[PDB]
Amino acid sequence: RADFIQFGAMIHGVGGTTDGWRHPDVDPSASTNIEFYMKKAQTAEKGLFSFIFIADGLFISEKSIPHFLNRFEPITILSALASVTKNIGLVGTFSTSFTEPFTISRQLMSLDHISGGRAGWNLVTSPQEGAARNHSKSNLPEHTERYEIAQEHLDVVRGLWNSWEHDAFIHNKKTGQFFDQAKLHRLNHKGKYFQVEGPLNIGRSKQGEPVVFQAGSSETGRQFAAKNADAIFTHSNSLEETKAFYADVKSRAADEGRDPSSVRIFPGISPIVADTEEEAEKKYREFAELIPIENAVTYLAREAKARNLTLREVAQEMAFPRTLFIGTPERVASLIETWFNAEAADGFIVGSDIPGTLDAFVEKVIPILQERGLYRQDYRGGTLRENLGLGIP
Amino acid sequence: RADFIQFGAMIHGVGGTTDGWRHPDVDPSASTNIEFYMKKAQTAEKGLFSFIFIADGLFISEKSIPHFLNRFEPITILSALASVTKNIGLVGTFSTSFTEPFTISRQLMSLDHISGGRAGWNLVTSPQEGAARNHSKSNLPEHTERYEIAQEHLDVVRGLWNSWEHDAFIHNKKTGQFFDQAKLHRLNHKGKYFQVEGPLNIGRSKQGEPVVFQAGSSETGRQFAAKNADAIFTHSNSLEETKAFYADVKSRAADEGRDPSSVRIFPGISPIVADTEEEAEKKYREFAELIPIENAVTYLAREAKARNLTLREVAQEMAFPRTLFIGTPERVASLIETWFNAEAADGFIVGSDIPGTLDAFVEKVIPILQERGLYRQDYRGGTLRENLGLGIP
Ligand SMILES: Cc1cc2nc3c(=O)[nH]c(=O)nc-3n(C[C@H](O)[C@H](O)[C@H](O)COP(=O)(O)O)c2cc1C
Ligand SMILES: Cc1cc2nc3c(=O)[nH]c(=O)nc-3n(C[C@H](O)[C@H](O)[C@H](O)COP(=O)(O)O)c2cc1C
Ligand SMILES: OC[C@H]1O[C@H](O)[C@H](O)[C@@H](O)[C@@H]1O
Ligand SMILES: OC[C@H]1O[C@H](O)[C@H](O)[C@@H](O)[C@@H]1O
Repeated sequence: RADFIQFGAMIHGVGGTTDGWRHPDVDPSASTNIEFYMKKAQTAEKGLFSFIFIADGLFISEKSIPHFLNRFEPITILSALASVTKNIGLVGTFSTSFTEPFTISRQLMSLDHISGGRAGWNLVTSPQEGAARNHSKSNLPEHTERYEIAQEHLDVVRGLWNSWEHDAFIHNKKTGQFFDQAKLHRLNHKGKYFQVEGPLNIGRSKQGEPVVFQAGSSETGRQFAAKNADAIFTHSNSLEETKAFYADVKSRAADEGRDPSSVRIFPGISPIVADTEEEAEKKYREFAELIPIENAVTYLAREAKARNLTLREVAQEMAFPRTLFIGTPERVASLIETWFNAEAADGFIVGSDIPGTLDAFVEKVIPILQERGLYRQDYRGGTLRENLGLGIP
Repeated sequence: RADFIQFGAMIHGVGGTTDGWRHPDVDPSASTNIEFYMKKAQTAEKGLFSFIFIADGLFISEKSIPHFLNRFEPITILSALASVTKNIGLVGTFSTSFTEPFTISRQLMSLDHISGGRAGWNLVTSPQEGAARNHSKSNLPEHTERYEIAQEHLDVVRGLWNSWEHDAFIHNKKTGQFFDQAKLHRLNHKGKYFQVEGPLNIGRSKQGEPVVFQAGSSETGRQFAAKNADAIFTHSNSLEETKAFYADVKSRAADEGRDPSSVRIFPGISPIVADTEEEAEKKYREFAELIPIENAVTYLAREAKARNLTLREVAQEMAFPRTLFIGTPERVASLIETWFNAEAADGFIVGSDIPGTLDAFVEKVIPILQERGLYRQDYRGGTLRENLGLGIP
């Protein structure tokens, strides 16, 4: 593989699970704790991760997971992290369903300027029906319309980001000419979902414009991403389903005129790395055991895994399934390597809900990849595009 | 006066003027320059300013002032500054006319958590008619409706901020009870302008909720501010008009049940402080002279000031009127003191467009006020409410 592998670090505060917070190692306030977020981001930056990633949602109930009940908004925390990090990209989830594209176009570009070219947007059409009810609507649009809207939203957002050319801001104190009037472009969009005259009140960043990520996994979703995205997040249920998605998407991107190396595909994994197989397994177990089994049985009570498993352990493994990427550094490194060479992945988003994981990944797994020529020895540069391998538009 | 005087620092990048950027001392890129913003904020924090202030607008044309053409968005830059500052409040201008209150309620509270209780919102109904056309509307609502909407917006925003009680987040790892279900309040707003079910997905901050500022100067505006605001910005055309406004507003606040010391009134000044009267005056002049007089005459060509002024100097003084707060430290200190004792001001927002001003104010003027018992010797605490003198709701 000509290219290197890449990593992004998802920072999800107190984690993606109903009871993982109960572990002794976990700060149950992590989700609103600036320190937690800073240390993580600096660890990822130490491991030369290309970006940190913040996921997001806009609706809760009292049965939502603890993280979702009380956490940072994405652009605030990324902007804060911007000032205490040097090269790592800053990618954040924003819905096309609720915000005005001007508002968002601005906040992302502003981030991009603050950070000297490290912004990314995880564009998300947004699934929670109750979200509508937090934003003065009755209901979400139906799924297909959702993606129609997103196309228009993005197109406006990208239009605005091109309000100014890279060299518009001339700043001639002698002539009193601040900017070149020819290099300023009014969008004048009057579309179906949005009307936006422009121009945007901030110009081009050291990487041009932020990088687009996209999560979408449906037929519609893959097409959209294949068409519009610089990078795609996907799941990692298995090597083969992930090889499939990769194939399909890189194909559809060719069908849209695009060079497929221009689209980077990033499945999400949460490695549990330890010095021995039995330590890693301990850790898995401490966490899997945190759920009250009473809960766990029920959600089970709506595969063949008679592997000497008791009902309890099967109820537990449902609550908190075990990653393939468990165990020794070389095992984890090796899977990661195999997935890459198989063309299931161009890189991975690393979750690190369990305490120590992110730190252990960076410390033990990265050096191996570096040492086998699979991962760089230092940051390519200071923008998210340089580091990702993408060209400035 | 029982209370001390207070200051906020407006940071306006390359300034509020058409040609001030042309001065040799001015970085014409200041408006998108994170370094500029950081140094300013740290200077203000060194002078124990209660807050920094970022103004904002959402519409431009090619005849807009250079700052407005290309600058940071407010919540991004405040969030960035949050991580490099320790006690100074972080106040930002946000319109009620375009954003959804959930979006904003979140971003402000998130800021509040990041900063450990230093957020403020300058609530602004927003005047630029073309702004509507950047946010998929034909036109602004008429002025009165504008303030009806703002009342609902704010009320929702404050409702959401009360989604959780200060002690809701119990975090009992032993009992598996993350939060107290009784302490979680669904807003369920179905108003005229907005419908918002809630609850907000982030809870109470170390100062409860952010502080409300408000600029409004009309009959409607004063009433609104008097009713809703923790602090009010106003102009400083003259001592007497500012005494009037102060009077009127503190009065109307009594008419709304409120203790008027609970409302803090902050006129905006841009002092030009120097070691001698003639140096300060030089500086004024270098800047006033930057405008091409050709421009300057015209805007004149639609007072009695035969003060040996040539037409040129009158055209110039229109372009860039001279502050009362020009000259020596003790003069500036003394005016500031007189305005305070006259009850025109409880504090001031300090603009510092001219290079050195903010630095000179902090260095030369503050010590005098400190030394005459008018200004504290250190920060009262770490929240914007402590420092302002306000109680947590
Ligand atoms: C790494 C990764 C991150 C995701 N982050 C979010 C998120 O932040 N917010 C959200 O609403 N959905 C998120 N999703 C879920 C997607 O919305 C989902 O996988 C899928 O694409 C559903 O959309 P579709 O029906 O259009 O394809 C994420 C998915 C992946 C795999
Ligand atoms: C210190 C100060 C800051 C202001 N900042 C803004 C601003 O950031 N954005 C804006 O649109 N108007 C701003 N204004 C202008 C107000 O909108 C204006 O003074 C006035 O209240 C007009 O509103 P009204 O007709 O409702 O009273 C500011 C005013 C003052 C005095
Ligand atoms: O809040 C709900 C959402 O937010 C999270 O951040 C998740 O990653 C996403 O899959 C979920 O839909
Ligand atoms: O952008 C236009 C607006 O933005 C500025 O930040 C100003 O303070 C405000 O008075 C003006 O209305």
